[PDB]
Amino acid sequence: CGQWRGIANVPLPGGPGTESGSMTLYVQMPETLALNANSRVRVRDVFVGRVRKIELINWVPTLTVD
Amino acid sequence: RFLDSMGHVAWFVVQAIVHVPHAFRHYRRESLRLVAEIGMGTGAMAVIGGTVAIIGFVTLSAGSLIAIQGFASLGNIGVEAFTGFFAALANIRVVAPVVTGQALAATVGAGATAELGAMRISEEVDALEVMGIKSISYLVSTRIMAGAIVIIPLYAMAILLSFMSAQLVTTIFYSQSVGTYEHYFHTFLRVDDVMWSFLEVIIMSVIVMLNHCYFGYFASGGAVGVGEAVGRSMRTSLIAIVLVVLLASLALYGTDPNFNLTV
Amino acid sequence: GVQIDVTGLSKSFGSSKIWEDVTMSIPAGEVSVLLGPSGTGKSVFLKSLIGLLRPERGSIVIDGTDILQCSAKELYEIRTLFGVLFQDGALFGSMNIYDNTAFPLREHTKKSESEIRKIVMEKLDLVGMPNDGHKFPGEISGGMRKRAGLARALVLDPEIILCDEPDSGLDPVRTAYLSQLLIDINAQIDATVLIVTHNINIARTVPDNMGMLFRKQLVMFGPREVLLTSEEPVVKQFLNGRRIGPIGMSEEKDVPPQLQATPGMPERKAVARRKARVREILHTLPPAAQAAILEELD
Amino acid sequence: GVQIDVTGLSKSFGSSKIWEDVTMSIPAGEVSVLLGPSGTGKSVFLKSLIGLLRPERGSIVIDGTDILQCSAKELYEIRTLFGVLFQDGALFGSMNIYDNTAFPLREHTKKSESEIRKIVMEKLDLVGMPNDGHKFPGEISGGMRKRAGLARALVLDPEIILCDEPDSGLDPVRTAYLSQLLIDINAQIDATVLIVTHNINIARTVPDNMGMLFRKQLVMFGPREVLLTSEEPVVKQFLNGRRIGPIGMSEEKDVPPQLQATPGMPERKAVARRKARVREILHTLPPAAQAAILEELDR
Amino acid sequence: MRTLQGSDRFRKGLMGVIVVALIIGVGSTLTSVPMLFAVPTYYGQFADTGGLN
Amino acid sequence: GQLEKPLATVGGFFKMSVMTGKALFTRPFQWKEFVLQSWFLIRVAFLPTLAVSIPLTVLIIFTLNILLAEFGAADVSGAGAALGAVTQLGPLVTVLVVAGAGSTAICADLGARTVREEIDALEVLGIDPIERLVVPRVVASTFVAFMLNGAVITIGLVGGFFFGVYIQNVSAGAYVSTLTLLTGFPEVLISVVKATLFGMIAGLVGCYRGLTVAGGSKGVGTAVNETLVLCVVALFAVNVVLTTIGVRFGTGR
Amino acid sequence: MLLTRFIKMQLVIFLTLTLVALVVLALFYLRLPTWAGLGMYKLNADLPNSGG
Amino acid sequence: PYKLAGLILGLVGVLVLALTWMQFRGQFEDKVQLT
Repeated sequence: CGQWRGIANVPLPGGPGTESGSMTLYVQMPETLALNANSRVRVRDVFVGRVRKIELINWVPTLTVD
Repeated sequence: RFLDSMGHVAWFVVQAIVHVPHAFRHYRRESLRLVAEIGMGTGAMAVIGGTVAIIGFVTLSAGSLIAIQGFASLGNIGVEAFTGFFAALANIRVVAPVVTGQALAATVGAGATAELGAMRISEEVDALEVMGIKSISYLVSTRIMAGAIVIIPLYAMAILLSFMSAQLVTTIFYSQSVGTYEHYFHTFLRVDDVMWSFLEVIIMSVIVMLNHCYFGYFASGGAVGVGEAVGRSMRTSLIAIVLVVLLASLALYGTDPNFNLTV
Repeated sequence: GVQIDVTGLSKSFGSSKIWEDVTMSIPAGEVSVLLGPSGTGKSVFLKSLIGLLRPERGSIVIDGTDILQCSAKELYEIRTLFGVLFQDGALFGSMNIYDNTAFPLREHTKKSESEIRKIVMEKLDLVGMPNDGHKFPGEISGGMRKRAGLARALVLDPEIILCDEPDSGLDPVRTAYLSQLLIDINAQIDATVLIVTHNINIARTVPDNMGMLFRKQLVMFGPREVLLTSEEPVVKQFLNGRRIGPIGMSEEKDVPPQLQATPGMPERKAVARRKARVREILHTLPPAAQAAILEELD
Repeated sequence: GVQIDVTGLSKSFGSSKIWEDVTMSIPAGEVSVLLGPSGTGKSVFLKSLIGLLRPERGSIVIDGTDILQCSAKELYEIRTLFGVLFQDGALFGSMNIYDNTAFPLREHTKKSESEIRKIVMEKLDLVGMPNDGHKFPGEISGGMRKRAGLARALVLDPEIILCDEPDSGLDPVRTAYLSQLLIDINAQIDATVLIVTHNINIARTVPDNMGMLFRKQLVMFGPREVLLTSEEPVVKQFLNGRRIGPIGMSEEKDVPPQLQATPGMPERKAVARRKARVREILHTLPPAAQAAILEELDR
Repeated sequence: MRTLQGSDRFRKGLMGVIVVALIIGVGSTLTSVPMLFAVPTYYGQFADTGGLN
Repeated sequence: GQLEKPLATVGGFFKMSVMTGKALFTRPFQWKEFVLQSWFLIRVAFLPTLAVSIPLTVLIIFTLNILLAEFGAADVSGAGAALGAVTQLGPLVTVLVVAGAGSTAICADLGARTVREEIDALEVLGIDPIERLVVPRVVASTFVAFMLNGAVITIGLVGGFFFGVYIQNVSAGAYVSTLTLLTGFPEVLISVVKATLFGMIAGLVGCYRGLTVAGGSKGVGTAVNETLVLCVVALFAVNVVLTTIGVRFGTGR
Repeated sequence: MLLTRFIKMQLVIFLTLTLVALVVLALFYLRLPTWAGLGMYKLNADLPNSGG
Repeated sequence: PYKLAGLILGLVGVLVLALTWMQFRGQFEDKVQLT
């Protein structure tokens, strides 16, 4: 309720990064260019993960990536 | 109970299907009368055109909706010359079969349910059984044959009027050029889709006629129960029509979408 | 006309039973009437005798074949002897009186159009509808519908005729007209007519045999003279329309000279056969009943 | 019991006419019966008497107020005088027999639930349903439905009662029971009972006045003694259920002692008034009818 | 009912269909009506519309 | 004279609706009957509503996804997924499963009351049927249509998401982030207006046909069939008009 | 049997509507002669690449 | 023979659904896998 950022910014079930054994990383981006949550993490252009949260900590955006 | 009801409806549909040759040979004049009654309506609804007028109005409305919303959205985006391409695939794939099915269900199926319920209450089915006549063969099989004969012209008119309404709305009210609309319509429309849609509509009409004849044939409770039978038959018909269209579209285009734009 | 031998019949819709252990012997060619208080399931009995409904137990023998236990192929030939008049005629509104009448002749007989027209016009003349063959069932009154249904039932030369509440929707005068018509029909074609009704004028004027249903049982069945002199409280109360007797206010709380055929019609062989059977039965009746029946027969 | 004055009443469903010029004066408190051949539109007349239907001509002057020329607001009080028994009772299936009976008491009066229970139990016991309050209309039979409709009609102290085909779906024994109940009710409350039926047993024991409709007309209306000794072909044919007479095979081809109130019931005041009117009527009757009625009255 | 089957259905139908047609017409052009939404209209001279609608 | 025959029934319906509105805004409301009719319509038209909405939205999503995947723009599918579901699929499934089930049930119930002379029983008791029967049924029809439209839109969107993601292998983030691209407050508002009007008109037509049943032996069935046909035609016409009005406002423009 | 000549009228008007609708749909909307190949001759071509 | 026909109807429905699902996934036509 208080942290409601939209239907586009809520974590969604399924897909890569949601299965057991997935690793959680934090990426301190200088800026996000209006990137939404549930976007695709790509290694070698292959969709292999998902960004969970894009909370902004102390004016620098931080991304939680599965 | 549940298995017993499924078995009763299965017995009814099997008995109705196996008596189609018997009805075709023995009862031809009755089949022609039912064809006329289904095509041109009955009662107070026959004076306005019957099933043809209702089907035409509903399909014109559906085509107008497609053209209206389609052109609005594409003009907002900017790529509005694709409307003729968007309308056709809207009509054939999803809109026209389902909409024609619901209108056919309402008119023809509710009329059949009401007629068979009135015959059941008025002891006319008992009169037929006393006179040594297969009631199912005389009534339900004749209805099925009449529906099979009448569905193809009805769906042809439905498709024609849906296409006409979409084209008229796009090229008259929205003032799009007729050449661009006709090009994008005739270029991205495949006759194979129309043939498969006709097959879907034929199967759906047979199922709808069977369901409504079942609900009207075993009616009970006097004149009051006929209306409840009509309502239940309508609910079942809606569900069956939507399910049939979904399954057919899933089977046909699951692997090959049958549509090419890019390289 | 042919005889119907009912034995141990019983109907039941679930837990509720309609009538239990009905035993009859409807004689050949004679008019018989089944009576009872309202809500005794007489129409269910009428339907059961032709096979529309299936009694749980019992037997309904016609000729020598129990029509209750026979294949539907044989049932469609058994029902050729029958002719049924329903409470409203059970006509089909799609076709006129002529086509409704000719329908049995077009389904079974391999006759021509001229022969069918002749017999249909004859049977429409028999029931007082000579020039009403072009009208539709929705354009005629209830009595005319009954006449048309009877005419349809007469085309195939029936042996047994069933009548479901001939008094429904008819005042006593038109009911008297229809009763005279039934007597005339039995005089002419000599068909086993069976009627279900609770009317008392019909019960005391028309039939040769009468039976009584009360409290889901058969009280008694027998000839006209046996029941009209009966000292059974239920039969006497019902036939006299009294208010004092076993019959209550609702279902929960539970000799007349007879009608003669129109002059010019052939003699009713049913009357003589009924009189002979009454003479045979006479020695098993109370002395007052025997004396009354002897006075009637003399 | 109040008097109903009908003058020049006519009806027409489309180009056809149901009946024409029905002019009668229904007495006050006297049981009356309107009969005729089937299809003469007697239930139409019965419903027009209260205002369910609107006759094309005439007037129905109940009290001094012509209810045909009356506003809808006023008809909320005229119909308080009425109690209507329909053919099947016209009960409400969503509520039980107790609530069906108490329904007009809750709709019109302001009485507490104790008085409501008292009145409803009294009237249910009156019509032979003392312990059947909890049942629903679907559970009960046609006779019990008629009794429940009557009980619902007897709670607001009606001054007119309209019975629509009380013999429908009933054998002669149950019809006799219901006729005795109606006679008892008129003995107790002296309401103007009017019955529409083509039954002949009813039309020879129950009524004080009788009238007959034949061929879209009213052939005659009059007391029991006048009608049962009338040498009119149509009336004499119908009251005996004969076959030779003007009435045809179908619509297209066109004294008894009387029922007495049960012993222990208050004396019927309609009998004395009926005889008092019959003498003044007999002043002008044919000599054979005069002799027959004089013999009947002097028994 | 008496009121439903009364001999006033023709005028009621005329009035009702006129009201429904008026409602549909006003609802369609409620934004474009000049009486309720009037603003001054200015003009400009251009060499070409340039695809302007 | 040819037009004068249906015009009489049209005038009867319009006068009955005017009296219904007057009784709603003037006479005391019947809360009990409104609750009973609301629950009746819910129990008679909820499961069919889902059973028609789920396969239909699955079919629409499948067609849209395959056509866009061939087009190349498979990330904007959710846009269309929203755009139909809010403004057409919701109200049209409401039209179908309200006219077929609830309107026909109301017509059958009032016809049963009429043929059993319960309407005349009310009328001779001084009571007015239009206030005691029609008003709660119309209000219940409107309420149930509103709720069912909301449920249909939600279930359609969720089912489209699940089908597209778990079957056609589209990206979930593209589905949820493009839903609001073409759908906003005007679309949900016009959907709400459509549902309310559809429910009100269906209730009015059902009540009017039920009160004027012809009895007989086929009168109730004929009345129910005519109710269904009239409801389908009228709701389709009103949907066309309201769709034109709604696209006049637009989220994209 | 039957042949009331009003059912016959409905049948003939329905058949006329059927033929008109079928011919119009087949010619002016579906272009069945084009799909089947009526009034057209076959021609081939060899390409280094499809080009989409 | 109601209970027999109910089973037959259910089996027909299940087989139709299964065949539609198999045709949707292209199980019938055969293809070769390359890496």
